Amino acid sequence: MVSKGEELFTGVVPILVELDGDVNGHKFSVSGEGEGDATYGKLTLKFICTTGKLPVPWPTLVTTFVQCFARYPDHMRQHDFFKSAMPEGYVQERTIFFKDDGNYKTRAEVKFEGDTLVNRIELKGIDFKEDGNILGHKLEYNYNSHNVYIMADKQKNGIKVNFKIRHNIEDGSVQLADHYAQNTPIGDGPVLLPDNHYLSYQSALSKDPNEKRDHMVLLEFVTAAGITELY
Ligand SMILES: [Cl-]
Ligand SMILES: [Cl-]
Repeated sequence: MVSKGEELFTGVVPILVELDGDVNGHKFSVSGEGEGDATYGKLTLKFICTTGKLPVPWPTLVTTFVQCFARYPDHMRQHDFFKSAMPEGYVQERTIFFKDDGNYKTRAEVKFEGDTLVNRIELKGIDFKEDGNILGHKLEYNYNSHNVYIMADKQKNGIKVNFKIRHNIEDGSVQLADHYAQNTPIGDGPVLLPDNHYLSYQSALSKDPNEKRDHMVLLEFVTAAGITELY
C-alpha cells in the first residue's frame, strides 16, 4: 500500500524555500519558488537574493536549497525516510567544511504548509578567508554530479548523511566542500529507517534573462540507488 507520506508526493508539488544567512557577518536572505515531482526525482527552482547581492557564490548554496522529492525506486520504498516523515516534516542539520576555508552550519525545517512544501533554512558561516574562493567569488557558475550517502541513525530516530561536493574554481582547480548531516523527524510518529544507500544527483544552473535581481535557476534530478535474480 501507499503510505501517508508517499501519497503527498504522487503529483507535482509547489515548493517554497526561505533562507536567512550570515557568513563572516555578511547577512543575506534568499527566497525560492518552484515545483517538485518526486515520481521523476525532479526539482525546478528559482532563487532570489532579496537583500541585494549574494555575498557567497550561488553554487555553494545548491546543496542547502527538499530530499523528500528524490525518486525512490519501488523496490527501495521502505528506505525513503524523507517522505515517511511527512507532513509533519524533518529537521536537517549540516556542517559544510570548505577545504582550506570556512564552514557553513545549516538548520532546515522541511514540512508542508497546506499544499506547499516548505524548506526553511538558517545558515551561519564562519572562518572564511575574505579573499578565498567563497568570499572572493572564484567559483564557476556550474555544478558536477555527486552521490549522497545515507545511513540510519536508530538512536536519533533519523538518518546520518555524508558526501563531498567538488566546486570548480575559475582557475581549473576544485574547491572541496565536505558535508556532514543529520535528518530527524519533527513529529513523534513512526518513520522509515533505511538500509545504507545513496542518492545520485545531477544539477544544472542557469539564469533568467529577464531577471535583474541576483538569482539562480536550478534544475536538479535526484534518484535513490544502491539496493538491488529476476532476470
Ligand atoms: Cl555565483
Ligand atoms: Cl542531508
